[PDB]
Amino acid sequence: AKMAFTLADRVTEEMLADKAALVVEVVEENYHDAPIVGIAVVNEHGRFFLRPETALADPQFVAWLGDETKKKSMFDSKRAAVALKWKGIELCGVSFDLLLAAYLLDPAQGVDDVAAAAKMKQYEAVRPDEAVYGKGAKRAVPDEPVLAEHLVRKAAAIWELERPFLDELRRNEQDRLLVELEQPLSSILAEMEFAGVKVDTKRLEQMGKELAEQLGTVEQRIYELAGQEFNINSPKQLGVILFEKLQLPVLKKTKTGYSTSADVLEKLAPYHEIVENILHYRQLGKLQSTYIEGLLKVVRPDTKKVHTIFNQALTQTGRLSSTEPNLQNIPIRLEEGRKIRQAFVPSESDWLIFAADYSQIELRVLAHIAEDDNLMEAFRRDLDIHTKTAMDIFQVSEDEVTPNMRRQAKAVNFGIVYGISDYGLAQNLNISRKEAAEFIERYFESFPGVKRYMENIVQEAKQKGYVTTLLHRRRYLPDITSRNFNVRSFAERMAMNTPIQGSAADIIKKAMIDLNARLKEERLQAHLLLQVHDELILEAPKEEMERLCRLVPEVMEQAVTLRVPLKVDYHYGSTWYDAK
DNA sequence: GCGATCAGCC
DNA sequence: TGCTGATCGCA
Ligand SMILES: OC[C@H]1O[C@@](CO)(O[C@H]2O[C@H](CO)[C@@H](O)[C@H](O)[C@H]2O)[C@@H](O)[C@@H]1O
Ligand SMILES: [Mg+2]
Repeated sequence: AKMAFTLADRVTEEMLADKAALVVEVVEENYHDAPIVGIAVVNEHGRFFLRPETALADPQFVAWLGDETKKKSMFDSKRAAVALKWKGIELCGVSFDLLLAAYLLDPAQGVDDVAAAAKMKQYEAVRPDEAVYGKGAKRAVPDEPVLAEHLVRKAAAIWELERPFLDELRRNEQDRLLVELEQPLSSILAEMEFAGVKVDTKRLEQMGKELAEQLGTVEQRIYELAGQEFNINSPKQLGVILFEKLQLPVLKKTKTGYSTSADVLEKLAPYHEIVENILHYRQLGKLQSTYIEGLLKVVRPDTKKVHTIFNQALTQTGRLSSTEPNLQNIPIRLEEGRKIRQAFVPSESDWLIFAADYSQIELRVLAHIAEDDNLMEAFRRDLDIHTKTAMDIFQVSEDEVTPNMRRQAKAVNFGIVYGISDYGLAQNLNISRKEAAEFIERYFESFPGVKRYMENIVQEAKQKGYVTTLLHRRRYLPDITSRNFNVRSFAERMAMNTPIQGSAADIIKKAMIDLNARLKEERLQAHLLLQVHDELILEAPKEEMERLCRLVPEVMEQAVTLRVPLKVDYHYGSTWYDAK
C-alpha cells in the first residue's frame, strides 16, 4: 500500500522540471513567520521529499521556486507563498491551486485539506491532515517517515487531480474564474497579509484604560441597582436578576432560559434603570474584550503590525473572510467604538490611509440582474435609493418622506437583498407579519422587475439545482425542494441573495486585480492593505493622494460594466478613522 | 474542548 | 444575507 518516493539529502536537477505538484507544508494554523516542516515534489521524473533546511538553502531550488516559467500545482498556495515571503523567498508560477478549484466547484463542501478535495473525485489514497497531525493540544508534527509519506501522498493527489478538476471547472464555465480571478487574487492577498497594517499600540492601550474606568463605574452602578453582585456576562445570572429579582417581563425566551439580547433589553428599559446600564456595560465590554484586548494580542511586538489572514475559500457567496484579527468587523456605527480605527495607521511616516467604498453595490447589481426599469432609472439619476423606495411604497412626493418612512424603506431594501421574508422584516421593524407583508407587496408593485427576478431565480434554482453569479461562481441549493417550510424557505432566500451578494464579491475581487495592475503600471508606491466586502483600504505616500483620488475610483467603477453605473466614494487621512 | 449566548459589520 | 469571536457553562 505504501507509496514510493525518494527521501533526498540533496536537491537534483531531476526535481526541477517545468511542471510539478509542490507541497511546502506549514502546520501552524496561522502561517505568518511560521515553520515550513517539509517539502514534497512530484513531477514526470518521480516523487521526492526534501528537508526544508536543505531545499530552502539550495540556490537551484530557490531559483526554481521563483521561476514563473516553472509551473507548480498546489493546495492553498497562499499559505506557502506567505510562509516563504517571511523567509525572504519568492514563490512564482503557481498555475493550479486545488483548494481554490474545490472551493469554486462547491463551496458547501467545506474543503480544508487535500484529502477532502480528493474525496470529491473518489480519490482516497491520502489521509486528512487532522488524522496525521492530530487536533488541539495534541496537534504535533510526526516523525520524518510519517511526515514524508503524508506530504508525498498529498503532492501525488494534487498531481493526479489537476486534470479532473480543471475539466469540471471548464464544463461549469468556471475555468477563467479560477485562472483569471481567484488564483491571481490569491497572490495579491498574500502580499496584503504579509505587508500587514501598522497599529498604534499606545493609542489602544490608552483607550483600554479609559474603558476599564467606565466599565468599573457602570459595573458598580449595576450591582447598586440590583442590590447585589453577580456575573453580568452570564445570561444565567443576569436572567435571575432581571426576570426574577426585579420581576421584569419576559418578552422572549431562549432554548436554555430567558433572553437578554440587546433588542429585548431596550424594550425593558422603561421598567428599570438597570437595563440601560446593562446595555452600556454590554457595549463597553464588547470593545474591550474583542477589540482592545483581542487586537493587542495579535499585534507583532517587533513591528507593531497585525497580519490578518484572508480566508479565500470559506464563504458560500464568494466573499472573503478575515481572522486573527478579523479586520472586517472593526466598529463604525457607534462613535465610541469607531474610535478604534484611529489605532490603524500608515506603516511609514508621511504616508496616509486611503479608503474607497462602493456605494450601494448590491442594490445596483440587483437593478442590473433584474433589469427593473424603475430601479435602474433610480441609480441612473443617482438618487437616494431609500428615499426613492419610500416615495414609491408609501406613494408620496420627496418632500413628504419623513425620517421614519425612509428608515422603514431602508429596512425593506436590506430585506430585498437578503431574500425578503415578511417574518424577518416584521421582526426587524418590530411590526406584524401581515404589515411587513403589506410593505413587501407595495415594493413589488413599484419594482415589478425585482419581483420577476425573485420568482424566476427560485424557479431556476429548483430547475438547475444551483444559482450563479456574474462571473459564474456557483452555489448548490439542494434544500430548495425540501418539504419542510423553514428549510425550504432558507434555500429560497439563498437563491435570491447569492447572485446579488456573490456578484458584488466577483466585482470587488476583479477591481482588486485591476487596481494592483494599474498601481504597478503607474509605478506608484501605494498598495492594498485590506478589503472589507464593498471597500478597499490602501496606504501610500502623501504625495500620491491626488493621483489615487482619480485612479482608485476609476479602476473600481470600471471593473465590470453593468446596466447601471457603479459609484465609489473615497476618503483619506492620517489614520483609518480619519479616512472618512 | 465545545454548546449556546451575545454582538461587531456587510 | 454572509461572517469571527467573545464569555459562559458544561463536559
Ligand atoms: O491557509 C488558510 C486556508 O487554510 C484553511 C484549511 O485548509 O484554514 C486554516 O487556516 C485558517 C487561517 O489560519 C484558520 O482560520 C482555519 O481554522 C484553519 O483550518 C482554509 O479554510 C483556508 O482557506
Ligand atoms: Mg459603502
